[PDB]
Amino acid sequence: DQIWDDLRAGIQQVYTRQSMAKSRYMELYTHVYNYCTSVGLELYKRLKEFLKNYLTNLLKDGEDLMDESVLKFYTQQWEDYRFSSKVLNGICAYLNRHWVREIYSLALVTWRDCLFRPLNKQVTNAVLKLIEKERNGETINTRLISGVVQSYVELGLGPTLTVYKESFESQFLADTERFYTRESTEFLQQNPVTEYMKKAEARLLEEQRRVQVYLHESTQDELARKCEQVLIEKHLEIFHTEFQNLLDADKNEDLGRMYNLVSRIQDGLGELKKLLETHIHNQGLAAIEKCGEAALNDPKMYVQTVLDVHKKYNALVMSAFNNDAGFVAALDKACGRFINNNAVTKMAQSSSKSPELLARYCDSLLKKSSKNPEEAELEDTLNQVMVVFKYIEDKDVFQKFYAKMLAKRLVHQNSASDDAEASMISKLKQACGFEYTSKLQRMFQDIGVSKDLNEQFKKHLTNSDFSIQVLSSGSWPFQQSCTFALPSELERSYQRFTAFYASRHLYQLSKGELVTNCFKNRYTLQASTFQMAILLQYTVQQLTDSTQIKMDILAQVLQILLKSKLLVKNKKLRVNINVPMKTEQKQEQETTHKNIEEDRKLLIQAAIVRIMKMRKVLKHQQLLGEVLTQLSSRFKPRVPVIKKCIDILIEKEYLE
Amino acid sequence: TLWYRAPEIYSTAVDIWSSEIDQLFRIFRTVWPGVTSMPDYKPSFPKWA
Amino acid sequence: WNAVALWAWVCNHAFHFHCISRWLKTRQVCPLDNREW
Amino acid sequence: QIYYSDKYDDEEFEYRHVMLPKDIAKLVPKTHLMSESEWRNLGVQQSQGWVHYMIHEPEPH
Amino acid sequence: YHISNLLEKMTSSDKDFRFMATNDLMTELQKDSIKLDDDSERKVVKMILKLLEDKNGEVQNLAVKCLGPLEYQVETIVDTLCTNMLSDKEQLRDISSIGLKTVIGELPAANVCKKITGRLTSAIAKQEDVSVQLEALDIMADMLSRQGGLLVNFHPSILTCLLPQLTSPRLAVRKRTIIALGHLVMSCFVDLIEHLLSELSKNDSMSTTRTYIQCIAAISRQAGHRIGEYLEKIIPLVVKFCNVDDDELREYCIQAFESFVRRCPKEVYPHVSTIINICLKYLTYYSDDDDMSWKVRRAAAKCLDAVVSTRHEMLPEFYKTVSPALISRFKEREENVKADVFHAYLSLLKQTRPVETPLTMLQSQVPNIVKALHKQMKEKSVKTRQCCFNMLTELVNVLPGALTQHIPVLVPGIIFSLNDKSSSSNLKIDALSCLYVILCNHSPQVFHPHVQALVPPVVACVGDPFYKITSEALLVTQQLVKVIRPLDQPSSFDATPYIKDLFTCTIKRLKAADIDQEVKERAISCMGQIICNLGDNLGSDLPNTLQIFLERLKNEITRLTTVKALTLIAGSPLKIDLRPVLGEGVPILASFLRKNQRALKLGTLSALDILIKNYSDSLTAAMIDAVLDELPPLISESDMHVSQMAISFLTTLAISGSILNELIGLVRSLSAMLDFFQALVVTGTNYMDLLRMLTGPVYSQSTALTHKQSYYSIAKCVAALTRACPKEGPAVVGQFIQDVKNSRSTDSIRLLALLSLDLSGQLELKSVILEAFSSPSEEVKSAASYALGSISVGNLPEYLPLLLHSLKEIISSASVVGLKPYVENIWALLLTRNVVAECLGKL
Amino acid sequence: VSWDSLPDELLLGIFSCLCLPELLKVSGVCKRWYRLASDESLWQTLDLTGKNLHPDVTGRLLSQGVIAFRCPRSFMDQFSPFRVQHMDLSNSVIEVSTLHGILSQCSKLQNLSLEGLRLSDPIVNTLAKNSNLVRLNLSGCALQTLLSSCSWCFDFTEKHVQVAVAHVSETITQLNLSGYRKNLQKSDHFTTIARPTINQEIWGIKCRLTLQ
Amino acid sequence: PSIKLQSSDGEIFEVDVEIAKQSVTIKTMLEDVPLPNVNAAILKKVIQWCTHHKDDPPTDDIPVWDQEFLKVDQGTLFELILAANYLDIKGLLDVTCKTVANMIKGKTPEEIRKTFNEEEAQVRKENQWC
Repeated sequence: DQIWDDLRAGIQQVYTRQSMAKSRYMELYTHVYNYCTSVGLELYKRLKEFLKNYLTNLLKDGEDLMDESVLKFYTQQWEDYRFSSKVLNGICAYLNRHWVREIYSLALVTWRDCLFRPLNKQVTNAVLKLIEKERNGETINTRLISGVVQSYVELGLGPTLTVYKESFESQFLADTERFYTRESTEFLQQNPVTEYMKKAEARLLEEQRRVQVYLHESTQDELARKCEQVLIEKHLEIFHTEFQNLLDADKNEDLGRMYNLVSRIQDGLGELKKLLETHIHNQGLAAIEKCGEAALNDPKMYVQTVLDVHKKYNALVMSAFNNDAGFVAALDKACGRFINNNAVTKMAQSSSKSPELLARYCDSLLKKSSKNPEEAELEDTLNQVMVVFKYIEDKDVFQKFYAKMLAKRLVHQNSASDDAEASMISKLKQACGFEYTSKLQRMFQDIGVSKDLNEQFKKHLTNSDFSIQVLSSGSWPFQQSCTFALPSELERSYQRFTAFYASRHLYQLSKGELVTNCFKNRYTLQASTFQMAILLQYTVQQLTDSTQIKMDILAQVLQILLKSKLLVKNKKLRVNINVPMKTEQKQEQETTHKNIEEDRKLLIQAAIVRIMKMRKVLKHQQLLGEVLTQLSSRFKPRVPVIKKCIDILIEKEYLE
Repeated sequence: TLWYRAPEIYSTAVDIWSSEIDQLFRIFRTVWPGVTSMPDYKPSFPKWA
Repeated sequence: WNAVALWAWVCNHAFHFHCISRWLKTRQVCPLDNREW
Repeated sequence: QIYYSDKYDDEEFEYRHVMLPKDIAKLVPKTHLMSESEWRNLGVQQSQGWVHYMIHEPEPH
Repeated sequence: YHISNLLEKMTSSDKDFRFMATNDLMTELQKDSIKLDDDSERKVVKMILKLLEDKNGEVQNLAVKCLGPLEYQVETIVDTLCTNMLSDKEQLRDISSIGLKTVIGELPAANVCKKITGRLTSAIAKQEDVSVQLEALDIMADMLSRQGGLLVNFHPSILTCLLPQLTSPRLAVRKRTIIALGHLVMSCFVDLIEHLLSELSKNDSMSTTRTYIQCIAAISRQAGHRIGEYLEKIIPLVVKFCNVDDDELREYCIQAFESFVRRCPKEVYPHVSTIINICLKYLTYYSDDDDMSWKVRRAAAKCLDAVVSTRHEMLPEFYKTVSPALISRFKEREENVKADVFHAYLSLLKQTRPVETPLTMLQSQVPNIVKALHKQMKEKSVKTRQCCFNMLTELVNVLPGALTQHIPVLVPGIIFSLNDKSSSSNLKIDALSCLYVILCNHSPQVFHPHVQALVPPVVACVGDPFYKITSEALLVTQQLVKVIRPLDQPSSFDATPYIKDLFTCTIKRLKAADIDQEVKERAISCMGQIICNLGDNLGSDLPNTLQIFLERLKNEITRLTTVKALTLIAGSPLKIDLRPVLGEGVPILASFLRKNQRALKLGTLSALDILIKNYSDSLTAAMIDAVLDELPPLISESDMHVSQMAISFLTTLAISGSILNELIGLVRSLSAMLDFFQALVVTGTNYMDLLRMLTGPVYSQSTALTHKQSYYSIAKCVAALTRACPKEGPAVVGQFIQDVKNSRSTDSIRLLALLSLDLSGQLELKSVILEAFSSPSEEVKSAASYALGSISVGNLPEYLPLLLHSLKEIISSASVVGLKPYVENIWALLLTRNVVAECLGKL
Repeated sequence: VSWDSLPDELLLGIFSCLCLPELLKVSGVCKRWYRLASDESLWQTLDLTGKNLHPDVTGRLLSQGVIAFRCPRSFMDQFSPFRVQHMDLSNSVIEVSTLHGILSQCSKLQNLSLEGLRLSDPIVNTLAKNSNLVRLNLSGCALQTLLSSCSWCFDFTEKHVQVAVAHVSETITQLNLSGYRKNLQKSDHFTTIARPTINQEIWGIKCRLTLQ
Repeated sequence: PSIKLQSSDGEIFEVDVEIAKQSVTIKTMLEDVPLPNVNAAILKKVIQWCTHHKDDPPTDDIPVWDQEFLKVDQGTLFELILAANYLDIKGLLDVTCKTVANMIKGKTPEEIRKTFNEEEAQVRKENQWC
């Protein structure tokens, strides 16, 4: 029936922000009941026309508003209109229930009319101007923008973001690109690059806060991602150029900030690793060159500088770079490259000097002779030496030198604190192979055996600088003794050689007692007692004839004796004059290097014979690879040596 | 009954008479109203002529 | 007088590398230790 | 056991009436019709095809 | 076939064959190797373990490197590994420790650690070979440290297996036992500790071994408030043993140190400290022999530090004691001891600062130490100079103006440090900091004759490539330029010769792009300071510096420093910055609204005050542009306390306040005390604001008393300075008003006598409609300026009524005339509550 | 107490509870009831089995707008497409002429199973009008382009034995193989694949109307 | 929890807002009231019908108790189930439709006029399969 003149005033009043009395409301809803009594598909069109007319009138009311005045119109009206639509929903909820082939949906679609109306452009411009002012620093309330965002999101068929996207997202992002691109250029032109990273981080945090503050979360990713394009990726070249600049000078905090800023992008960390390795290598070589010749003959200085640079870069990578596996791998590779072969090695025409000097540095460090013993700090130095030794490609030289040096040290009573030595040997056993420990533990046990045996001679003397150390010479790295009969003054002591060691079933070390009466004043000097032994005889040339020792070593003894004042006195009785011969050091070093080379040659021969024990006959392409992968732990061989060994084995009729 | 099976199969079963289907098919293989009464009424199996 | 001394075996086994290899090539099974390698 | 029939598909002959075993009855489901040779897994051995157009009228054995 | 072929091929009685079998099985197992048969897994584990102890060492050497993981079967592996270390075989025993260490090093399973610990408890028993003892001790210490909670069951067994071998001949075993015992003590069953404590107490009665005292000291480190009882019995023993002439006395010092720091009630200070002093200077006595004596010295130093860092109630006489004299007697012992002695002295100095007075003692001891310091500047070591500079800065900071006489003998050291050996950046930065702090608080008339020697180094050091060097040198430069021509006093020394160097040095660094932010901030600060101080002479280059300042003002990062510098340029030597030159920048300055950085209006007013030749030019000055941005800045008391006085000043010097109607309207009308009555001078220059304060009677709805009092106050202030007088003011006209239309009319007259500096409702106040506060203020303001009194003669007696409140008012304000009479105050005690004696406390 | 002045949805709710026999008996009462007797909301799952209907009834039911219905074990001896999304004509041979006459045009049948029916070629491709079907048949049924619509044949000849799994869209979940698998070219318990049943509910959609 | 309801005849009822909230028709608008169509007795019946279904969140078997409430006189019955849609509950309408179908089910169409109020042959021929 024609009772349409009652819903009119109802919606007109509900269109206002003032509430409506519930008592009289039955006059409206019940009237809708009359419509569906005694369908029709006629009311939808009439209500659509009414909504269109009301919305057109509302648009005409405030058409001219803009420049923050429109923004107070759309938002102001939408709250009231949404409340009115929600209230009216229940009026025709009956139809909405029984009409499915939508009143709130119709209201939203009609709202789309004013949305796509001239209001769209000016409203979007005002919103973007508000964002721009917020970026500048001026504070503005964010309630109205939240209302506008809710307006843009709600429209649709988070049900659908198509209209919201097409109407706000593209233009917001475009404004962002132009703003950031415009500002970054002259900011970098005038302001320093060091604080650019901090400003970028602060800006990114500001956007990441704004998005939840007064924006839909659906744009969480895109807004961030493209904002990396304008800020970070587009300016990657200047960042790369300045990485070296601000890495040369300690800026570790800036290093961490830069790493955090640049890690967001895809494949951004890779390039900086190259520069890191290059700079580490260059700085290491520069430091080694600055050390120069002094580094070659002074292991302490060279190893100290190497450990200092290693510690500095290790701390830097562990702190700034958050302990990334790629970064530590790059550091390890650079350390290997610039510590295996460097300037100091070039003077020795060999790459084995760097590992060799480490053994001498260790021996000097843990020696109790120089000034004094150090505890609670020597352990850290030993651990750092272990760390730096982990890199060494040629580990055979270190072990070979250390075995001989430890044997020489432990033959005499000279030894540092037992705790540090025990820790060092335990660490070496844990890190190195069994074969070396099987040899070192033999010395460790045999010295205790000798210590226990020492009392036997004293007790035998009682029953019937004096401690005869006895240990089997078969397995230790030493050499034979010279031919020189002991004089009468010392003959009686060794005449009682029989003991458990001998009764049950070497001497080339000049030791003796200091009792001389030839000179007017007596002295007490422990030294190489070859001169002391010769003194028992007494011309200058007469001494050699009676002793008839081999001319080479005897002449060397004479020269070293003449170096002193004994033959042609000191401040105190504490005098040693026990300087080791210079030539013997170089001769022994050359001999041990030759022995190591021979041992490696024999090892590679045995290794090829063993690997072919499982391979009947095969090619050469995989032979070298299998050889290297089976011997990578120790010093790696050289191709010509392998070829010569293979030729010799072929001559041996082993393979084909 | 093995000797004779009622064509319908129960009232007057003996009188009605004169796998059960196989036994009864002898007469049919080598017609009347009320065919669509028992569940056995179906043209899937060959029962013509 | 404090110095170092040593004691060594008696019967012992030792041979040159070339002779060692030649002996290993055919004597690996003839005796059971105490005279080889 | 099985019991072959005399003549049931004279118009198009591929098999005849057969008996039903105790084990075969369990494997014979009502949901799946009597396929010609889909019962080979469930102990089926008879003339080629043996397409059953229907099922037992009174009850299947 | 191939899957299980390796296990069968393993048994070959050959060297190369077994070597290669081990190699390829290990290489294959290194891969993921998915779907391995359980029986095959058992085969491989059994065969690897069986080969573990074969011949041909290389084979077992490679075998022992087997990967830790492939957890039912790992139990068998660990059981086999631990059961071998105690076997008769030597090589197998040695390899068992390595295998156990390798397998147990698989932590990210707890049953495994329980089983291994329970099986390994007994292995510490005395054995002929001590090689495995160290490994067992280390691995057990590792398990105990990593996981101590799960060992709750078998604690006493570990205790009893760990004590007996403490006296093993090998020193390494002893040391490892000390650390293991410390760890197990840290693990804590209260009973566990008592055994150790009593055993060590009894065993130390007669023994020459020093490890007992070492472990006694060590255990207390971890025992937090758990060894208090032991102290009473052990302190005598340690003090007695201190006299023993053992090769090292350090252990007793460490014991006393740790017990003192960790235990609060150690109530015997004098003995330990005295023995520290005795043993501090125990000097006693290349290929020479060892020398560990120095140790004791440093130990003593450290312990001294502890006491001077712990006690906070023993400051008075500590300086008078022999401690500081001994410390300063000989500071030249060797490299290491110097650091610890300097640290102890620094700790004492730090404890001196609160945040016969003790300081006097130090004030008397400053010379000697200074003397002792003067030599150490020549030491080649850098740490010595660093420590000396740290001590000097701490001494200067703790008490101001301590080194007011020895500057001539101290400056040479600083200049030497700055001049040479520039490689050590720490030395240079510390020296510059020391120079800045010593120059911070001293009379200007001390550094004069040394300026000629100090300026060059600094000006040469400003250009150092290292940025921290400049970041410390520019502050010293600012202090120096400040200490040349102080404004308070006249400086005889001429400043012209040296200002050129400073000006050029700072200006060169001011303009650049590779400089740091802090360096730029401090450079602009120093430039502003120098320009304000002695910019008159440097007038030739002034315009370019001002232009650079204007250019730098734009940068967002550097705004506060430039604003502070511009504000600071207000010295008595009027700094003429040409009026247009500041004019083009004034619009930029006024545009600032950056989130609560309001040094803005604290500098604009100074700039327009010192230079006021032209300020009313609206196009290029304030009163139109700056005023437009004054609405938000008058809304919240804190910032508006300063905002309002801006308009106050603008009104006086002027066209004064031509367009401020909106500002005045908004300013009208919670507020704690902020009053702008002194700022209401617009009336004098232009009752201009008549109704703004008399709006009460017409408009009174939604009003707060806090603002009503201010309204009455401003009415009084407007009546303060004008042709009108209080006798004809708003209160005067409304003299007798009993038909008040509303409460606002009553509040208007509530404070009527305030307009002072008897004819209205003359004594009708106590007939209060609601109440009254200070209406009878005529007496107070009339006693002093006018005659002695107007109504005080018959004030109280006429009206018996709670009118005693007025009493507290009459004597509150003035005291010169407050009590010439003394009758009513004393002759009557006023019977009415404490209000009677509200003012009696302070008449 | 008049019962002739009620809305339409109320009568729909009344009818929604009725079963088949009672509903069809109530179909004719008065003119008003006749219009609401046949409505879209009513007929959505209609399963009559073994009723050997006549073409007029099925034509009317299809034209009435039956959303989806199955019809197993029903023999038939004796256009405007409707939403018949689910269909089941299995193991019940019917006259090919009538099948072509009525099944000439179907707009969309998401489920169309014809299991055990002899129809020749000229009408097999006419199903291409369907938007897309995801169900096939293997019970004795253009040869290659039919399955392109969506992306045990004794009479089947040898040529198209290898065509199926050689050059055809394979996005379908599965392609059942049986009987013809042995003869399939190489160059190219129970089974519950491509079947309607594994409880009158069929194809996973409950039959809201079953005669039984 | 006190809302006043008025019927057409003019009687005021009070119900705490825990049971009348079930009827969505009256609840939807109350979120943001003299009902003219409903009768006072029917209003009482609908108000009291919510006694059992408080705990339960919002042909075939139905609750046995419901029969006593559904065994109601025709005079009140027709008014109740013709005005229910105004304040129908999601369960009340379902049970109503079920019971009315149950009355209709099993009867004879030719005599349906006795209860509620050429073409017969054509209708029968239209659907003869059943």
